[PDB]
Amino acid sequence: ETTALVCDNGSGLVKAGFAGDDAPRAVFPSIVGRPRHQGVMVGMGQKDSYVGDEAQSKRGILTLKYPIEHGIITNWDDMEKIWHHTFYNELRVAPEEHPTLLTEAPLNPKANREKMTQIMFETFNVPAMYVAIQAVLSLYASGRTTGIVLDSGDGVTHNVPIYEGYALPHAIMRLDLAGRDLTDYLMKILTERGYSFVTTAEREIVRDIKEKLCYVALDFENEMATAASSSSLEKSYELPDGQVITIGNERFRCPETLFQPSFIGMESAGIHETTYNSIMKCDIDIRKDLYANNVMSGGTTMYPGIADRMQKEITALAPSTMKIKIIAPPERKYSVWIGGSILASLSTFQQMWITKQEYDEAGPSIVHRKCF
Amino acid sequence: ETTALVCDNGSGLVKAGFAGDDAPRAVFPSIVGRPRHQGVMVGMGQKDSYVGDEAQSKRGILTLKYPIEHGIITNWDDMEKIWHHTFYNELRVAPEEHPTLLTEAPLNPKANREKMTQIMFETFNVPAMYVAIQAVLSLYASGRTTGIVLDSGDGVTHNVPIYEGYALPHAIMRLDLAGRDLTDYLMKILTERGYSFVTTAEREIVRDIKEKLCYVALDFENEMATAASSSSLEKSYELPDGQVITIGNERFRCPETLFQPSFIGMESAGIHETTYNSIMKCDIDIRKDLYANNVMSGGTTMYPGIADRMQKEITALAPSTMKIKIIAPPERKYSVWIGGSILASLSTFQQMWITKQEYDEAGPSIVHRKCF
Amino acid sequence: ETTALVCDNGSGLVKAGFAGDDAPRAVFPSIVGRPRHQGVMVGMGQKDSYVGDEAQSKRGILTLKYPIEHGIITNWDDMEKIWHHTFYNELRVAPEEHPTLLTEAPLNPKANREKMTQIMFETFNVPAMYVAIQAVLSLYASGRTTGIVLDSGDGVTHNVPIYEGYALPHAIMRLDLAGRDLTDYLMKILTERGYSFVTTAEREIVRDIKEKLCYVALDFENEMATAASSSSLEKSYELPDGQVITIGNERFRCPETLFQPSFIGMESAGIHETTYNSIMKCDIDIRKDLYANNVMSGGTTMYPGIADRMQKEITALAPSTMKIKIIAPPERKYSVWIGGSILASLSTFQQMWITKQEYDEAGPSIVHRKCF
Amino acid sequence: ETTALVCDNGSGLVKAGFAGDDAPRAVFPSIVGRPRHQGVMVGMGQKDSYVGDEAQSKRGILTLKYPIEHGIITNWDDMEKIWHHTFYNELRVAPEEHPTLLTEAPLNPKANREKMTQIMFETFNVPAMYVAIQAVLSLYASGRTTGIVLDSGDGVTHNVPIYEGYALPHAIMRLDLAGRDLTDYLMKILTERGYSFVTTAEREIVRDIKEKLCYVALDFENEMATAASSSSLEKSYELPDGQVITIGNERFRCPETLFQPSFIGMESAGIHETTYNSIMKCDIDIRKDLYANNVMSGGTTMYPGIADRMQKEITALAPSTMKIKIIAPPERKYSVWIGGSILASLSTFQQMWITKQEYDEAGPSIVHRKCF
Ligand SMILES: Nc1ncnc2c1ncn2[C@@H]1O[C@H](COP(=O)(O)OP(=O)(O)O)[C@@H](O)[C@H]1O
Ligand SMILES: Nc1ncnc2c1ncn2[C@@H]1O[C@H](COP(=O)(O)OP(=O)(O)O)[C@@H](O)[C@H]1O
Ligand SMILES: Nc1ncnc2c1ncn2[C@@H]1O[C@H](COP(=O)(O)OP(=O)(O)O)[C@@H](O)[C@H]1O
Ligand SMILES: Nc1ncnc2c1ncn2[C@@H]1O[C@H](COP(=O)(O)OP(=O)(O)O)[C@@H](O)[C@H]1O
Ligand SMILES: [Mg+2]
Ligand SMILES: [Mg+2]
Ligand SMILES: [Mg+2]
Ligand SMILES: [Mg+2]
Repeated sequence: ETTALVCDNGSGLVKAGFAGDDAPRAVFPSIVGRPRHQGVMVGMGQKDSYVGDEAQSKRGILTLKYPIEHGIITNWDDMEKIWHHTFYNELRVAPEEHPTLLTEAPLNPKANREKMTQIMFETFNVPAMYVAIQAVLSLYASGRTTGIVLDSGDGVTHNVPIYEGYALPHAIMRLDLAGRDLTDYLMKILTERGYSFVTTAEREIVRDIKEKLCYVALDFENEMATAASSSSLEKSYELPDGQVITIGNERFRCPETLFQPSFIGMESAGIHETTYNSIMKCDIDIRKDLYANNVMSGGTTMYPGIADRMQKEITALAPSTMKIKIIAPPERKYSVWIGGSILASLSTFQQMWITKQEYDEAGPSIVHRKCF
Repeated sequence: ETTALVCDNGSGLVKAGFAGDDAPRAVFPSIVGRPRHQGVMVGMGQKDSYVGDEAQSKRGILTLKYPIEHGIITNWDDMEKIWHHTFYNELRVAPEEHPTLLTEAPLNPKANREKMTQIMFETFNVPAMYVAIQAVLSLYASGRTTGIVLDSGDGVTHNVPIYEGYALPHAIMRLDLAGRDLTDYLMKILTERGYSFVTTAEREIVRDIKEKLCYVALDFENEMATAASSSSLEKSYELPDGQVITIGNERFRCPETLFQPSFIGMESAGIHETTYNSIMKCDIDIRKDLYANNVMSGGTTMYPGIADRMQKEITALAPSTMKIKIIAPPERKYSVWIGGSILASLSTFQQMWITKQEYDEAGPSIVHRKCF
Repeated sequence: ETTALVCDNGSGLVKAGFAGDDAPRAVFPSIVGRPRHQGVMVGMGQKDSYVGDEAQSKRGILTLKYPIEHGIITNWDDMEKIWHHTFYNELRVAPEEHPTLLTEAPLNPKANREKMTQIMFETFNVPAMYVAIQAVLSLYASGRTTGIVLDSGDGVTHNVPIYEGYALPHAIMRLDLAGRDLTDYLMKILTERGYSFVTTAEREIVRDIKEKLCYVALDFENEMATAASSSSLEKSYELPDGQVITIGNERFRCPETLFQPSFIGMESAGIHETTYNSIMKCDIDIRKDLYANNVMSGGTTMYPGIADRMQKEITALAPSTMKIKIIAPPERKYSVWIGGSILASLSTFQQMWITKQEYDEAGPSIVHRKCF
Repeated sequence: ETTALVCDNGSGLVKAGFAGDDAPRAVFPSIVGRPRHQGVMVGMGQKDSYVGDEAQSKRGILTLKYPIEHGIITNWDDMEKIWHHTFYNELRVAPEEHPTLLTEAPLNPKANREKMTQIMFETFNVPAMYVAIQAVLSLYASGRTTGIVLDSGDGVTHNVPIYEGYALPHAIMRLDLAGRDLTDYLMKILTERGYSFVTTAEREIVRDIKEKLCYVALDFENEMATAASSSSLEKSYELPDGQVITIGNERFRCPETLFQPSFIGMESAGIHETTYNSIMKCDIDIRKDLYANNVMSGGTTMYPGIADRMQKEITALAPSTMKIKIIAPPERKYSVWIGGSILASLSTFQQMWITKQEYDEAGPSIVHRKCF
């Protein structure tokens, strides 16, 4: 025990590394896949469940299912499997090798974090462990102490404002529109072209289309009228079976959902009015220093041209005299793990762990009160 | 010990300097601010209480509270904090570097001054110290020996008459209507426009509006009828979050309170009948030399057009044959500290100090009888 | 014209009746709902906006929005719609059938009342009309002339002291914490159990949970420790889709906000220190007769066990020698309309109306000065 | 032009009639058959392609092929042939005799509907035409305005929820398991008895077996164990060549696919979890009124004992306190045409047509936006 594990259990992509490094060493999708055909060969009981990286290569014969959705762990036997695969088969370190720094989204059920802690203590027997907040670590990665964080991951999208050290918990805005909800919308708007992706394996193909051809239109209606000259926008993607598909205005109608949540039948406001409505609930004096630091995090905020549309639509709401400046790091996809590597390597933090003794003698309610 | 400290502990703005200078070197608001949110960053026990100048810049996340109100020190742990911040972090001189000349309003409780003295002796260990009267120092600054002093500060407003050297203590008129009481009235008459300032941070924004847009109408009803042509008076102020507000006849209804104390539900007379009623209690011969010298002091008497309204409404009461002349220096805001720099640099005064020895051997009742 | 209309436009629930009756005849929630889906049937332009009672039954496909919030009318086209629905479709009387007695909260913008009057005169053409004060009518319903009124409605909560006939306007304490602000807090503390109500329709379900399962703990910390024996308190509510939910210590953490306004991130004092601080600003002699009559009004003051907690926490502040007695009528929910039925049926009042002639020839500024 | 044509182009059975009638007049299978032998007689070029009813009687020497599959028109020269056979040889009315009301399944490619419209305008020259939705017409036939529609036809099976007028498009669940997919499964499970139907003509014999001997077992495993007493279930069908066959537990293993889509190697859920999962995506308030109206449509939902199994397996999922009631009309096979005869005879609809002028001057994109 000299270094510590930093294991960000994303909603769709598990990242894990060592406290002190500059980038995680174990980045693999958080899937659990079961085989659904008979298996006539002699490999009958041969790996009745694949996890992570293999469950993506052999995904032709597998029903893939995520153990996490919308930040809430819904399948505990698959999450123990994914963890046990991270510690042993990917990081190749014992659990009691180091303390652990897990991460979870804000405003989650009180039972999810307690069950995380119980598993990590009574099944892997970690010496110590601490559960950070995905939106406070995203500032550490940027070396700031003030700003509003839009940490739109893959299962959840949340705004968290933080003045110079002090978080304002009464203004945290959560919203359950994220990357998976855009993949499922791209699966639907693609039928109108003729392509029908239905299975759970085809889902991981539309995810790949989304990550490669989809951009966010700076203005929606102008680009939608530009798609009438139906050649200056269409791109072609090559499926795994050699077939080709051509998507046109589906390139910006998939990520426009984040600004038009009524597309997928949600009565909520875009990520430009859950950031502005969150700044208009902070006290009037810190309102000027939050406009100038909208740090962005999470994978889904990697769409080409999302920082500019945010910066253009917030400035259309905020008073016209002061500065809007979206701070989009180039590595923001890992911006939550990087922060976790920083906070776990600070000397000021080497106290806040929750050790096995302190857990057993204080009950499972000890893990909530460590800073909210 | 060659120079002496002159530390005027105002009711809302602490001023402090060196005996002999021409203007104080340490002018900072007398606030103590506590943080009220959690503070998720590693700065947990990072400055659990801000004082003075910082507690004004970071006032977004702070509950600000004044340790003094109406001249009476109501929170002794905050006043020691503000003093200790004046001596060390602002003047950068040791306490036992010099004697001190404190100041306090007339007719205060007998315990307030005694506790001031006890703190200064047993906690900062000043060599000597003396407590002047805010209304006798305001004449020194003007180089006079006769006149009536209307020292309307921020916590209290008091008239004190003084003939050629001899104060008349039986005519000192105190009144608890001051700058804070006008700020709280501007916070109320502003709702009727729609703007709602409720917090303790917004209080320091309505104070800023008051100090910039508020004037005193020479005649009230005429100006109130002029505000019917609802363009020739309205001004626009820009809040810290870029929003703008437009105040009209609220510009002269906030400081009219001093002449109409029934606005804030007080049964007392304006500052034009607590000066006149104080001259009509002085003996009939000195009554002519007090009309001609109404020196004015204190911050709140900086409203544009207050000297003229005083000079116009007293002359409507006093007998019609003799002169009314309001003497309003251009620097009267510091007129109490300037005087304190004079009286502490006189050779005739270098005796009246109360030294540590003279204090211990005479008890805490030695500090009242040094000239009232 | 023999009887008169009494139409209390609450902040969340419109009540309307006839002057002289014993209880209002038209009590319906003040909502305006728009449809948000396409509407494929032949009912295309079929009721493009529902109001009041229908907009509550069909609230599955509707975005519901209140035209009033915090007593200030923010959407004038919806308020005309709700009025026009009260007069014609609910009371079934013409507007010029009778004069009207509207009601509004104290310390509102000067434009809200003027626009109310302009609408009622130039769009419904009422013969006469008068705007009372929600806290002076709540005494008429009780047959008193002395007492302090805590009229905590659904948009605003205000204390108003009244000695024998004479109101003390310099002590009226307003506070913007009310029923809607508690519903939005119950929407937040319920996520920690797992239930996520996000829409505007689910808001009217958490309102129903609040009105049925929420009580006010006589002592907070004792009950919060009693909720550790996590069976003796939990209740079960059945949602409209047959699902069941179980709320435990959320039953008294929702209405505790009124005594702990820092829960929802407000820097103000509970309704036990905005009543006490309002009595300590009335003159020392009437201070004894206001302690003995804390009449309570408004809907939100119907929580089981709120009168006892008020009576127990004020008595912990007021001097220990005299009587505290909270007067909580059993019908206080309508206590403001009942009073309006009394004052509009008095012979002494049949003068104070503002008739169309008196309005046009005196301008829209005639409606403020009728008793404040 | 006084009446209008209502031509439901099913996926396997074309129905066509007149707007206003009570039942279609032209119900014929939508097949196109080519001869595949030489034809030695003098009838060389004698009807080189048979359509509809003849292509079923002479199906011994014909290769039969459907021009539609899974709702998508895949062979446009055969679909023009089938239409031209409906208008002229079966209805015996000119195309420009009346406007037309076509029908198509939800979530189809955007090109299929546009090509339908282009053909009907530029090749038959209909005066007007409109394309309804197979699941909104199935309610008109029942005289409802609220309910969920399970319109399992012959090429596609889709659930569509509709509250009182307003469809919820974000919850429409499509699934490509239908009657043809059950015929092809009965062609496979029949080999295990010895009977081998391979041709395209034998397909229309296994379809006939399916329509006559197949029922849906109320409970699967119990009936499958009852088929061990291998006499109480077996039925005997007589092929067209006098041979007889005896099918036993193949009677309920063919339609069980709709509840066990993994039989034909599909990773999807039965029609009891694409209805329940569609109600659990509608808003929580309309969830109670959709449980009580599961109107059923389409041919394949005519299996003896399917309404009871649906009503028994949904009630095992939905909360146990409220009502499940499958509304299965006795004529539901035509329930989509009946509705089309109603909507085309309403006065409220006589506007929504798309006339030739309105088409040419607005382009082929005018036909999508007429209500989705
Ligand atoms: N380059 C990209 N462009 C657009 N979307 C992306 C890109 N990379 C990842 N995504 C989306 O973001 C998700 C990954 O986000 P991530 O931050 O890993 O989520 P989590 O917070 O669960 O870790 C993926 O599911 C994918 O849908
Ligand atoms: N230029 C100005 N115009 C109007 N009011 C002012 C102005 N400057 C200060 N004030 C008011 O006067 C107060 C400062 O008065 P000051 O003399 O410092 O009080 P003290 O006697 O406590 O030192 C401030 O609180 C402010 O409300
Ligand atoms: N029995 C009850 N228990 C608790 N809260 C209630 C109860 N009845 C109503 N409320 C709350 O009070 C509000 C109604 O108060 P009301 O006096 O009608 O407001 P207004 O002053 O706008 O008329 C509702 O919004 C509801 O939240
Ligand atoms: N009585 C029946 N029992 C079982 N299946 C039937 C019955 N009648 C028809 N079918 C099946 O339903 C199909 C006809 O359904 P239909 O509603 O005509 O489809 P479409 O939606 O294309 O019109 C046929 O292909 C047949 O397989
Ligand atoms: Mg993340
Ligand atoms: Mg002063
Ligand atoms: Mg009310
Ligand atoms: Mg059909």
